[PDB]
Amino acid sequence: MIIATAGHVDHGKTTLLQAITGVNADRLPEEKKRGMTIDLGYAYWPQPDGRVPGFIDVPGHEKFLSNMLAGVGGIDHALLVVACDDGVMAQTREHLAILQLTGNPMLTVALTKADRVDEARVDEVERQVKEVLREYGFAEAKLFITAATEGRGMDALREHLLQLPEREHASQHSFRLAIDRAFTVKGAGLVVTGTALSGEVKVGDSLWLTGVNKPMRVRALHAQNQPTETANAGQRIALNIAGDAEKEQINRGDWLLADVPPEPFTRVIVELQTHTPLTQWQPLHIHHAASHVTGRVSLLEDNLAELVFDTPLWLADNDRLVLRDISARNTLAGARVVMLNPPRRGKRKPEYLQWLASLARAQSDADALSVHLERGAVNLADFAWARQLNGEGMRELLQQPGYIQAGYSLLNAPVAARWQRKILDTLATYHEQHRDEPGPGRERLRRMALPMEDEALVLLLIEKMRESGDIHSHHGWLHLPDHKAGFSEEQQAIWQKAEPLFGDEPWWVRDLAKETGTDEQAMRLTLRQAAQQGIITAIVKDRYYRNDRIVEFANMIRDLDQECGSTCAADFRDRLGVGRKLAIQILEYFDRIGFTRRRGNDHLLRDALLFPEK
Amino acid sequence: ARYLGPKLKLSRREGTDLFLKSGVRAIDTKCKIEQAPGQHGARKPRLSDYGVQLREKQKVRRIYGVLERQFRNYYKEAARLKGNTGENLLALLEGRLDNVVYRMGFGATRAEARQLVSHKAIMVNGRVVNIASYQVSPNDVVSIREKAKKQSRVKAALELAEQREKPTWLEVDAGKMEGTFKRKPERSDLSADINEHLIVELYSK
RNA sequence: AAUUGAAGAGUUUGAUCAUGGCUCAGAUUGAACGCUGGCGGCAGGCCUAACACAUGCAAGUCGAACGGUAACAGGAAGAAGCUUGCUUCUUUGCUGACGAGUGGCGGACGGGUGAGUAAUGUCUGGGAAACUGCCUGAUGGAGGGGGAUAACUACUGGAAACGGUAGCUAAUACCGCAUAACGUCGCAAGACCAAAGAGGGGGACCUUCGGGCCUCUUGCCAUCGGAUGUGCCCAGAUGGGAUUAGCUAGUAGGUGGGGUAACGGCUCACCUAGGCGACGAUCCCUAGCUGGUCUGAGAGGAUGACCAGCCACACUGGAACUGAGACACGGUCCAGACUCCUACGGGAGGCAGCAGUGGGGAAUAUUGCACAAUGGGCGCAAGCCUGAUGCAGCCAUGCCGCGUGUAUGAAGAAGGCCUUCGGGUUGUAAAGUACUUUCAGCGGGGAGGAAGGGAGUAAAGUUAAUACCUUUGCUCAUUGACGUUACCCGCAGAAGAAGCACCGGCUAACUCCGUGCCAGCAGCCGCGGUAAUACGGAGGGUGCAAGCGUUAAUCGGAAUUACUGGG
RNA sequence: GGAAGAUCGUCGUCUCCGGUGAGGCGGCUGGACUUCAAAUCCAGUUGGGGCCGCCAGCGGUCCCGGGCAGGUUCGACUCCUGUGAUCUUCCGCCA
Ligand SMILES: Nc1nc2c(ncn2[C@@H]2O[C@H](COP(=O)(O)OP(=O)(O)NP(=O)(O)O)[C@@H](O)[C@H]2O)c(=O)[nH]1
Ligand SMILES: [Mg+2]
Repeated sequence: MIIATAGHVDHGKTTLLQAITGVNADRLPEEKKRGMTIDLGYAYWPQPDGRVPGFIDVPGHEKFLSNMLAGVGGIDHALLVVACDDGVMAQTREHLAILQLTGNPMLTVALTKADRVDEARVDEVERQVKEVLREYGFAEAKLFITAATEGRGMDALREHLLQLPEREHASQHSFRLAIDRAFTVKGAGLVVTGTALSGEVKVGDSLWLTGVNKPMRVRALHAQNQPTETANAGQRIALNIAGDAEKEQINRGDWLLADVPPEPFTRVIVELQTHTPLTQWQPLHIHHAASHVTGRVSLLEDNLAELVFDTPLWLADNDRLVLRDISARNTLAGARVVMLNPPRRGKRKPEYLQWLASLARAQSDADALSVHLERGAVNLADFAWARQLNGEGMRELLQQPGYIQAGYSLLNAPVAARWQRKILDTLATYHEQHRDEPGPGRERLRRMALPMEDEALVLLLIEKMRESGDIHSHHGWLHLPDHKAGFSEEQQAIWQKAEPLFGDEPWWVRDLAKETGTDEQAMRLTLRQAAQQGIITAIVKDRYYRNDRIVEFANMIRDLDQECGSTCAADFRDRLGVGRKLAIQILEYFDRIGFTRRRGNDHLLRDALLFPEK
Repeated sequence: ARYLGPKLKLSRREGTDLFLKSGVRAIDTKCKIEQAPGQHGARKPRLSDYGVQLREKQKVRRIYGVLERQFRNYYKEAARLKGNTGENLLALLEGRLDNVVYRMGFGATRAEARQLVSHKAIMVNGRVVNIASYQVSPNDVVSIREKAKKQSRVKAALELAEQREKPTWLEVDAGKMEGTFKRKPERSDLSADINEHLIVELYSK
């Protein structure tokens, strides 16, 4: 039952804490020397019951506010002390505004200096507080009027203290710890104390220290002046950790958490709640639990704002923080983290619709997931970071029907079908761009379609298209079923005059090009397509023959196994008169095909139909 | 450990048929291995002595898929052994288990032999083995695990084995694709192209 | 069978041949940092501040040595509660046991460090003038008395620390007596020196009915041994400096005393005046040394990390006793310095052990588990103790292994680069196709390290004894921190898995662009002056590889201190 | 963290400045500029921002700029209060 004490300075908050717990909050000699609570001090109230409520006493000073902001992380309950002598103080009202903006589930008002005042002032200040609660939108509040030096209200306070909930936490949350005070004790290393936002930890656990960027083994821990082998979220946690990290790099407001964060982002969007409206692009202090930053706010639709940070910070969705004026004086407005990586150009027409879909439409990660899928591919790393998912949390998207998950980004199945149709239309445009090309290869379609998108998602989507049968491929060439390799007329026009020419004796590429007045590269490609059709065969690069002479080449090869029983060149001269160069290029062409095979002295005929009956 | 990358481009850096891939062929030859090894291979290199001897060392070390340091171990032991270092070195080097799996022919390549031995399939003298560098003793039997039998790969390699001509110094019954090694080959029965002493003074630095 | 083994290059000139250094290629590390990093095995892991240390642990053990009952579990009489044999509480060492106390043994082993240390040490070869507790062998004795004291009781000091006062008592504690030579001294004659029992069992017989008595175990004392270790001495061998050539009066011998377990100026008395020294005395600087490690063809060089041997040290300085063994890491006393406590009068403490913290620095780890096993201390043994040890944790720090997929796959894609723009490079690489699950993961099955030890029981031996006890068998159950071991079975999918440096010549590996003696690179010779094969980038290539690169360090190359091997 | 201190232009240094911003000094980029330099000036350090067309890879809008905000004050870089940031020194980091 952690109860943090707050209120205007020197209104008995320490006297109350010594009354209940008797702990001495002072630690540094200066605060001892100066008698004020210059900086945060802790009290705890161990009991036989086995719960230890946590007490955090804080300065009520604005220059010292940065430390109170260190202490406001993880509060279960807040108690604002108010002396009856002046009633509520302005600092107290400031703290009340800061709690309303932070969304603290409940707070108690405790009235002090009651003995010194007459009871009429007691009832008057009681009325004034109960009016102020309505001013701040406070719901339940239990006002306790007490002289803490006298112990007057203690028994009435006790029931309330037992009433206060301890926050439960789901077992499925990524461990997150907010570092507060790093001080070595001479024994066993660093022991850094800080509030645990989520998760459990043990001595064998490795953690990841942000801002130092190093893993750290846990040496030991104390739950709340209560040493234990394990620690759960919802309490201040002394945490003794090992590892290469050292105090010079350590900073208050550093996070200790299970897995390495993606690097901090300056830009962020936040929901605004404010007592009065903020103005666009103005400097201000960002104050987050244990984090000081300076940034300029911008206005989007209405109570929506864009924070620009001069100081990069680790963050997560739905983390409330308070935004004060840059020079101080006044607490003006609250903030909540919504999108963790906003793009530039937020009033731009396509984007504002997307933002309204991202924000108003979805509190839940599944609904935001679908929104982002309509926006485009959703990388699991960024999604899990924004939602602070653990692996058990990661598997929930696997649990969902209708989400296509490749090695990273999800893409919605109908949306993936949309991208399919886009690939088809793009492929149509490419088939138009070259009517004579049978078609692009797979990876080439990937680049022609969605180069930005993940290779696994896109190629898997291509595989789904192949299952649909929209296009059929062979030898890695992807083409529509309709193709008969008839081609585009630009090629055929050459192939008509080229046909008789090819017939009576086929010729080399450069000679062909010379004969038909066509460009060498153009000529090569038109004839290679002609050869894919099965019209001409190159026995060697740039040397093209007809088909009717190929079958004749097979009839001359027919007599070799039967008449000789070996395959040798000699028959080049001893059969038709065809030169050795010709015969050898023929042989290597048929060897690569598998029409013949070469081993030592002779060529085999293992798999063709060239063989005669006898 | 393994190289993992295109093999015959490194094979064509020397312009030799390193038997890195087999199937229907030994080297494709038609892949322009000699004319354009690289971006500047169009101009004929001449290459100084350290380049030819080291590049040859590269060749042989690649055909056996060994690394430099334990190759140097083979060098230091080869010198430690009595008699000629080059001859007995090459002989024991052919004693390597992957090479023997290759010459017995149930394996498309010595690298495929790495695959099949890595997959626990091999069983020598009733014992499973992994390392391809093991040098089998003379007149020692070796077998493949009976469950490895029936895979299409083994026979499809056997037609190539028969075409390759198979070793004479090893006797493979191939009735159960289980052969017996006999003895390490003599220098005269093999290669007649590589010159081992180049490598031995290459490490005499 | 006990070897098999030695490379050069560049750079002085206009050119040559010499001499001569300078630099590099090699190998290596207890290495560090940079970039990269998938796994497994085997090693290593404060070389700085011998700088200071929180906290805990690391040396305890024996009731089968003694009086005891602090605590527990039985038993005992008794309480008579009541759920009338369930429980209630008293008293009860009388049993199992053991707090604390006396006493025995260990604590002088093992661990850590290399500060001091150039000889008092170490190595090797020796030697005589010594010792060796408990182990083991022989030889024999072992009887009979006395007086205190801790524990305890009553009182009391002081903040605490730690005592003090008075009284009671046991002991295998202490002191006597008796007795003892094959022991010691004595030429000899003679003289002298020892103790303690406990435990188990037991027939007959005593029985103050506790026990005596019989038997066995083991304990005590004496003498000669063994072996082991230790002490002592000698001979050399073991860094640099002569811009250190003089040095010493207890130093060199004598006689006598003292002293050592033992020789001896070890020490004293007195006498003598010697003694050491270019074979380097003396003095100074550096330093633990060796077996060895790295390097080398070799001879040698450097070095002495891990491991093993020897010495030395325990915050510093010293001291000496107890003890077989110490001038004693975790004993004592004094003083000092540093920190802590204190009622301020006075006390307390020492990680160069296991871990750990800070400091130093470029840098080196669990504030870990088990005594399961090996080893060690005590004990009859079980067991008790153990940070020795066994592992585990951590780290690419090193050595080693494997994987990040083999086959086929050209219409040789796109893109990039390069052009003569005609064409080639990346490249069968990818894609495709047949495959493949190694390892990893999951879920199961599942060796061995583990020998023994305990109980029971049989036989044999001993004994008056079928008792106790001892040995050898056999049955039973049992000893795992590692361990979710190794190993295998499957299940599934290439699924979880390649980077680093270099590309002018030495030295294997090139083109364009950007920049223009600028920005900058650089081990050396060098480069860049608007067309840089050397900067920066791109692509491509080369070399290593789960590692790759610079710096640091040693040998090699350097036959460049040259015995082999120089002028 | 706290106390106190210095600094935070518009390219840097300084004089500053309460009358509306300016100037001394400097480095560099060039032009006018020589054989190179040197010098002189010129031109310039062009700054940012919400938003726009955008990816236009940029360019405009209006607005602003002595770190930023606030107030004087009639008017502020100018006075001052703050605010942080960097920077100097010191106090303690006690589960
Ligand atoms: N009469 C009376 N005076 C009280 C009572 N409690 C506190 N006070 C006054 O409050 C003073 C102590 O205030 P303290 O508790 O130190 O103030 P704080 O609010 O905790 N300081 P900070 O706000 O910085 O944390 C005392 O000196 C006393 O005069 C009370 O019960 N009765
Ligand atoms: Mg206070």
